[PDB]
Amino acid sequence: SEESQAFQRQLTALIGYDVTDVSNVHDDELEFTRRGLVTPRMAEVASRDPKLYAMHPWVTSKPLPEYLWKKIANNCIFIVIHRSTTSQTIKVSPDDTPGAILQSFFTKMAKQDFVLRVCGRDEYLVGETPIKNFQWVRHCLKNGEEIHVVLDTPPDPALDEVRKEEWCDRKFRVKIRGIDIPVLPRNTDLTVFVEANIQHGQQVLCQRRTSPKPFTEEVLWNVWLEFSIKIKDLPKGALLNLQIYCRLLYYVNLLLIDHRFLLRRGEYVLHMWQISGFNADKLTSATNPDKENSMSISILLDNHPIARAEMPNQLRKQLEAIIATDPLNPLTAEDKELLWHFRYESLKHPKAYPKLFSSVKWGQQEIVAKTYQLLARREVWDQSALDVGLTMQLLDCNFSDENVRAIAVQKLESLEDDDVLHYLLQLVQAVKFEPYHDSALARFLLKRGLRNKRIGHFLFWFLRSEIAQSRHYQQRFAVILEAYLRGCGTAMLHDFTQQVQVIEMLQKVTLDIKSLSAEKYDVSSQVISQLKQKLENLQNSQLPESFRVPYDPGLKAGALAIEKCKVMASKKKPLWLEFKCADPTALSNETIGIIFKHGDDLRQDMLILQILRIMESIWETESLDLCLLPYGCISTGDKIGMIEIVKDATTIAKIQQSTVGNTGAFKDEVLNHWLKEKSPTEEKFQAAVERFVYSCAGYCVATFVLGIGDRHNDNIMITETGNLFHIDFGHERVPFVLTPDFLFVMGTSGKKTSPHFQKFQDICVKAYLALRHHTNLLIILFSMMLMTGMPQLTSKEDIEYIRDALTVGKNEEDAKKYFLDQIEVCRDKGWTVQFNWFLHLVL
Ligand SMILES: COc1cc(-c2ccc3nc(NC(C)=O)sc3c2)cnc1OC
Repeated sequence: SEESQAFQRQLTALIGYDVTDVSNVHDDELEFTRRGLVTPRMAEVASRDPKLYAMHPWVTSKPLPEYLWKKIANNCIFIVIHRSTTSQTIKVSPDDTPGAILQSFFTKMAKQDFVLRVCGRDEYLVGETPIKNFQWVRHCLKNGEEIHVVLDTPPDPALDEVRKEEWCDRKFRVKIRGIDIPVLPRNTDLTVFVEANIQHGQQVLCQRRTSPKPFTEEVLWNVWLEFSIKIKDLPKGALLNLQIYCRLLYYVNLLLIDHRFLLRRGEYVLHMWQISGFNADKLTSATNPDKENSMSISILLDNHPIARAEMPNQLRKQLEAIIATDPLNPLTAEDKELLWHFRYESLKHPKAYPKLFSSVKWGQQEIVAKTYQLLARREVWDQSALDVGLTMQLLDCNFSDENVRAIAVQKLESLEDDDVLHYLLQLVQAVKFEPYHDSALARFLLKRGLRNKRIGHFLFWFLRSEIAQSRHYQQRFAVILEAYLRGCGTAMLHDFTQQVQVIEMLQKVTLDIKSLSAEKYDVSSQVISQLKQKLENLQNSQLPESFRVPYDPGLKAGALAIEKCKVMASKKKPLWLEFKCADPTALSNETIGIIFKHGDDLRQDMLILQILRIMESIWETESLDLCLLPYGCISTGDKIGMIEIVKDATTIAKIQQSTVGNTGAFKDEVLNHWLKEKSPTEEKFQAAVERFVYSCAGYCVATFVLGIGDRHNDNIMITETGNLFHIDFGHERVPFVLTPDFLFVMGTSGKKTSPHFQKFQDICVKAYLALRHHTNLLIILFSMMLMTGMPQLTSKEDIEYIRDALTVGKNEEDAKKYFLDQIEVCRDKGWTVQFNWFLHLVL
């Protein structure tokens, strides 16, 4: 039970979906999975160290990079320590442990055990880890900032308390009985039929259609569709995909083999998703909840159980070629038979695996069988160094096999949380391609999140984002999330509860404002009054005292700085909100500034940011830094989220709007002066020029590779201190934005050259060829990003942009060249397509 039922309500309300509901299910897979996961939760709950769990020390084994060693010119590092306006700086060796450092502190002073928190944050410096390898530290040094730690006592683990828990040879066939809707779309008498497909990870195996019939609110074939595949020859996670044409109006899927390895049997009335008007919402096993409006379709099943010599020379080359080839390059039948026949060779190359395991006739009993024995002798794969790109490839929509996928997930287990985080989003998305609810991957995220509060935090938001936005996959995710919450332990279950109230409260307001200035560019006086009055309404009796900032979970936001809050001047109407730092131990009066937007799909924005981070970290692997600024952004509901405000930055646009703010002339020298005026010391200035030349370079390359490079002035921003950065990626061409205003700071003005520009093209090209060394990773993350992040897309041409862009199948000369040209286009045009934004106002 009873006090165990409030807890359940608490969950659901934390989740945004009632997983005890059963009305949109035609079997128990979810309930079963909810049970399946108790053990792996308990298992990970039990084996987590209380004191390290409660402090979630954020840390990396990666070597410290060259450019940050450069920043320590004394093999020694200063650490200001504090106890209550009593402090001292300490010189400390890059290899020192915290406890160690405690030794030499106790030593210094007085002439039991406390811990080193970061002033202002919920961030601790604990564990047998050398300080060089704590993230916060590395970050401080990047930014030429000091390090301010306060001494306090560890947090009682009691607060992490988890609640007590108390838990044949026949050909295949299917009766298409008929279909129904209530109300008809376009209305004039068109024609309609049912296509039933037998799928295995978008491999289609067999396919049948019905004779067509007049599209009416009821259509009744009562036919057997006898497929050529044998009951036995079916493989696990084979989907019965059923689709409706006239062309494609609806689709819906049924797993032909249930979670219990049971051939599926009986009557089914399925409610079908309509088309928007390929992608992962197509693959789902979920039925459309909205019974009242959806097209449906009745069907029937009753058909029980089921559960090396020397290779030639020139073929080895044919093979090696195939193998050593981008993920999107598709395999000729001749290819596929080659991979298969020389499967034992093919097994010595980890880069093969994707290609190889998609050269499998998964519609044959005897072959899969072999494939499994093929997985048996895993020596080379087990042993191989983790290749995330490789690993990832094997969790996309192209692989349904439970045990192909599982070896990928094996590989991930060897990730440290550091990296778990880089890929966390993509991996969560990748659940969409799991045939079953309960999957290895799902189990792994569950683990990794319960292990480490950082990961858990981000896991929560990621799953909540999706659950709240997608009907196709909310059910499955919600089962996973509940699982997490159950193990995360009340500390957090409060924290999230806190966090969820606020963003619910705030979105409330956010939308009520779009009401009041419809489009009208301007924002009426009245508007700001009301924003102010409501946030006052909110704070005074309803808002929490404070709460973690979801994009940056170490930050406890306090009260609102109402004065500084406002509605942005959008066609949308986002919120510029600012909060006080609830930590009194914090060094600043600076606020936490967060934007709330409705009307953009932030999941795209999120995805991109996360790739940007991935890139920054690739560049870390060549001791390169490009000063990207991937501010925090988090989806929270339907077309709505939050976003980090980056302090002290304006809009390339506005820097024009200032002097002129014309309907739209454009000037070149203006940029540089802006900096001067924001550079109290010329030398600092040159730093802006420094920071800029990188950030510019950084964004130049990345943005191109994603082909989100032709953007407007308004959607690029720069910090007072030189850090340029794009924003807002839900929103003749030009490959990327390299205006002459930029180049005047690089020491050039329309077709010459200069000290910093040589450097710019130098960095650019380093940065470029460096990403090409991780081509497959990007392709695969992009490819997925598109399949899970977007509307509809072409499973060729959309994706195939990026291979042309990374200049696949090229040596590093051809390419560096390729890129250099892509600069010289931006000088042919200068202002041209920039100008062009305005103009189309009427075209
Ligand atoms: C208009 O909403 C968006 C805003 C931003 C965005 C991101 C960071 C940011 N930082 C800013 N700083 C200042 C001082 O104005 S202003 C600002 C705006 C990024 N994406 C969006 O769309 C999803």
